[PDB]
Amino acid sequence: VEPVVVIDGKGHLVGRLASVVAKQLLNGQKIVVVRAEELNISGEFFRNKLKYHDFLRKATAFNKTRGPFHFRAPSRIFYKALRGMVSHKTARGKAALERLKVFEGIPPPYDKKKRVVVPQALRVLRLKPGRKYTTLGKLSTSVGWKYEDVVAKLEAKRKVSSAEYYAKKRAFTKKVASANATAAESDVAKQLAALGY
Amino acid sequence: AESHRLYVKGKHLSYQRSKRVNNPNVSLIKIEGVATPQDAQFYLGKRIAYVYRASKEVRGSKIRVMWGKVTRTHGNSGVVRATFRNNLPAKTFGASVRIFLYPSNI
Amino acid sequence: SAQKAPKWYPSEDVAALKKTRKAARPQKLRASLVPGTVLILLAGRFRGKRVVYLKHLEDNTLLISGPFKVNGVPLRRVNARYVIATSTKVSVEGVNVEKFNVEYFAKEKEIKAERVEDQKVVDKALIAEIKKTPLLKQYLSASFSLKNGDKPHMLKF
Amino acid sequence: ASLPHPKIVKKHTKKFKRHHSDRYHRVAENWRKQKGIDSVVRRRFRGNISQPKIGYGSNKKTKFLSPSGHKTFLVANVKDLETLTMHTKTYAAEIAHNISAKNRVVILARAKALGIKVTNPKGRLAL
RNA sequence: UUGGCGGAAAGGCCUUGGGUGCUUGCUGGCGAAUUGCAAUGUCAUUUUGCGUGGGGAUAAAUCAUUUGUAUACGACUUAGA
RNA sequence: GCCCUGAAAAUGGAUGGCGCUCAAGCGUGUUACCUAUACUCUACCGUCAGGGUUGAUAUGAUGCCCUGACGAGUAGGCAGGCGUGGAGGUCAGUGACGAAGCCUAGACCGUAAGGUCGGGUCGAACGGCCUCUAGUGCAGAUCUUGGUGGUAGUAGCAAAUA
RNA sequence: GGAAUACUGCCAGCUGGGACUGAGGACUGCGACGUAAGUCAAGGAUGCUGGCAUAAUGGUUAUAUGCCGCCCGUCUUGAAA
RNA sequence: GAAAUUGUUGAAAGGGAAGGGCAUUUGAUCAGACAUGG
Repeated sequence: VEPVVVIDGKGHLVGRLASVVAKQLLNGQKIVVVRAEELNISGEFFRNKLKYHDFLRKATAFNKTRGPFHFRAPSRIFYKALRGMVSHKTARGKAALERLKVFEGIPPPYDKKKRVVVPQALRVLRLKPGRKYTTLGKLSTSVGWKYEDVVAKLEAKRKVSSAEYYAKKRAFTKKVASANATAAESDVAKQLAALGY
Repeated sequence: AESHRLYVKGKHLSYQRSKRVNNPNVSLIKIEGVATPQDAQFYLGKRIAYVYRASKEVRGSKIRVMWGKVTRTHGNSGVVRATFRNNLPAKTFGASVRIFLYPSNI
Repeated sequence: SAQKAPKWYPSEDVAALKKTRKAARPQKLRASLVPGTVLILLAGRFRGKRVVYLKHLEDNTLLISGPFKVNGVPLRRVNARYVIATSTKVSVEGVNVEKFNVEYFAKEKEIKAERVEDQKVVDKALIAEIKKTPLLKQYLSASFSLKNGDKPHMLKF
Repeated sequence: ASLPHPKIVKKHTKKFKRHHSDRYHRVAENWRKQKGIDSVVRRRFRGNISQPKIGYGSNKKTKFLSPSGHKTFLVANVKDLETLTMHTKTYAAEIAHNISAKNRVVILARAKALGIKVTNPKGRLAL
């Protein structure tokens, strides 16, 4: 019910986000997830880092280059959670995946394109209050992800731009809701109200 | 007359199947806007079309259609079951499908 | 001989059927199909058109009008399973309609003069009724379609 | 041209080829029942070839009909042909592979006379 | 067409000025059938070969030969109008 | 009760995997939903059983017809059939105007063993039916004899002064 | 004090939507509705309409896609080993 | 003048075997019709 859906990764729980986003692909819907670095995992940071290290120990013994690949970027840590939830080795699998992109920060076209949240994967709705959790960006960095600051710099630059944009918007939506006021109470308006409009 | 559609959109998700055996004879469709088996009861018997392109023209057209119909609902979330004159190709798991408003017993 | 010959051979007598028990009883149309009722046609050449129902013919079909001058649909046969009955309804009191039946439509290119004159006879009266209600004409001239958002199983019509 | 018959139903139109006839040239497609002690085919594990068995038998009523609706009868010459004089709606003639080109024109003319269907006209047809 | 802004993958965004089509804001005059009671009836975007008229531009790499900072063979690195 | 300590092994790794923390965890309750070659109803194949019917009246009485039930299978028993060399009988069978044989992601019959046809190639003999007869049916036996591959343009073709 | 409702159960109570099937082939049977002649949903589908022709459709075959599928033969309690 | 095995031509597929099953897309190929006044 949209050609492409763009999800703000912020405040979302990896596995549950991964679950919904994967079903979306297998049902034909294009997805792009942005702001992967402000994704959460439940349970405090030491446990999650520890987990990532357990994953780090796995490599093909005779040639570490053919053994499992350890991707450190938040976007790509997420891509792993997702991939495991899709028969990625079948034709249909590869197709499902190709409908999906993940980004750290939110790089252009998407930056002027609406984003949605996924409630059933939203931490604040989901995690019980008091329960400790983890920021995906912080976790990545600690296991070697290089671009935390770069993406941080780029985001504030973006956010300045977005504010100005949103401020013009609001100002315009003032003029409309204003200049409307006259028509807002007019015979046509009363008619529309009779039919619920 | 920007819009001309007289069908509801649907997606072709799977054949009927257990965990390790599928049954190509029945197809599972998710109709847009339908969330409960109660809702989906409205669509039972309606006709569906899967609509595709080909290279060879036939009746001077490169569009082709596989017809079928919704036969019962499926599970608790509005998914519906469908049989087709042929049997949906399978590469089409994820493809759009069209669910008409006739036969109408409005 | 290439092959020995059968010792049997079946009868070439064709048998007659058993006296079948399936009497034709009349189709009783759903409550909302009531003459004068506006229909949305769902399929066929004039799918989308909103149309005035006039009469239930003896081959189960619905005699349909339009009116022609309103939306180009002529008097015509329509099948009841390919129609939605709206709740909107025009009076069909002063409309002839007696002559119209199965053999009227019988296939015996052109367009018969009778057809063209009956259209004007029936339409003039219908249009005269349609006009007493504001935006009805316009309504009927305009085609029906689903918009993003519409749910057939929910909508009233 | 033929009687009436119910819809001819095949039941299993695929061949039934010997197991592993696709694996070694040495092993001909002709059906052969696996006897091996461990054999997955003989034991019928999901996923392998079906084997022939009596449940696939054709409806007595439509069995042996060719799509035209007639049992075929093999036919060497005009005398043979004429055994189907009375049974035109029922049998159709197929002319032996070894009938000479000219003797075929004769069987053909006669069939025509008698209204008997020929299943392989265009025998050694000149033209 | 006047200004501007956008480098995270900006390749898009805002703006000024006229011109042109449409305008269902509203009131008229015509048209539609016979595609015959559903079935095939709106055209999308990719490549790629050709066709016309305009603007445009006018090289190199390989083999062979050669160096030994290189080399099992390929490969590498040099030189030659 | 849950949780924590007690709790040490060798390639990297397994609640099946992802991942899940008012659970996607633990105890309990309530509904709905998914799905076996099972159960219910129906068609068709076969097997077994029971029953009817050549009384004069065209073509199968080991037949035709009606009805109910049943179907897993190694070793193994029985049955009904498919196919081969030759033999008696018969179609006054097919054939140099093309026998047999061979080739053919061409056709048709049969659950199957198989049968049949077209086209191509070929050149001298051959087949159906009732019987008779066996030196009668292959994937295997480190089976026999022959023929052929991958290996591979590979190992190599460097002792004895040139 | 007089009710209602829930819960559970019964109706040879009335109705809507959807799906699969349509074996059989003159007549014999049991019934039903009729004052009647007749009618019928009563020992298995009919009726009306339409569509297809270098085609609708079916067989085969190749390939893709979903799911599934270990090497046969052998001896063995147990073999993909 | 078969098979194994081979050359050339044509068509097709091929991200650590290939082959098989049920099903259908797509391409190729093959059918069954048969008759009604002019």
